[PDB]
Amino acid sequence: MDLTINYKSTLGDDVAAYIYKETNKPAGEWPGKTMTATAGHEGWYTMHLTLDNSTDYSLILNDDGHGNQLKDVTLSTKGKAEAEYWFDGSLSETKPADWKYVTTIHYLASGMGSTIYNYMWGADASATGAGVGKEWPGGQISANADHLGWYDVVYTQDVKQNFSCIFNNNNGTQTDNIDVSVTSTSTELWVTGTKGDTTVYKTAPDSWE
Repeated sequence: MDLTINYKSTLGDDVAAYIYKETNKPAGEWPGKTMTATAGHEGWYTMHLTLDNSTDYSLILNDDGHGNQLKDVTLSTKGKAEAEYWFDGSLSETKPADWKYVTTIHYLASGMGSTIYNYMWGADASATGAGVGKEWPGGQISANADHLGWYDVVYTQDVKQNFSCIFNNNNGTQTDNIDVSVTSTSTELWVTGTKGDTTVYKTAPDSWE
């Protein structure tokens, strides 16, 4: 199942999520997995993970394993297919009011020029983003600053609404239909190839780094 943990830190800007159940350690050895600064929420940090839903797990939030670690809390993951938590003083599964569902999609543009568009349909009427709600070729998107050849589109919705999109160069090259499943308030996807060989990754592929 897909796990997302959002933590409002009281331990500084270097924090990690240590997860365990008996000897099983889904987020790695101590201190576990580093939590990244949450886009659009100052003081918040987020981590994503996959794990076996055969059991529950315990969560120890910590300052990257150094001077401070929180009392362990239980994550009720058993049987679930999807789960997102917010920890602000205490653990909760309730999304705060001001939090949107932000879906980020990276596309590796190759042999199709430096003018890239994203054409999107099926999103909620709260949606904001390059392709909302433009006719073909859609909305023009910018290159990723830290990853060469990649172009980013970000679709922000008030609700957890699945949608579909197509990357293209408005000049004869495009991807196949991409069906996006929103699994958290910060879903991230990577896409490669063009029509006849479009691939969608839920985890950063090797071409990302």
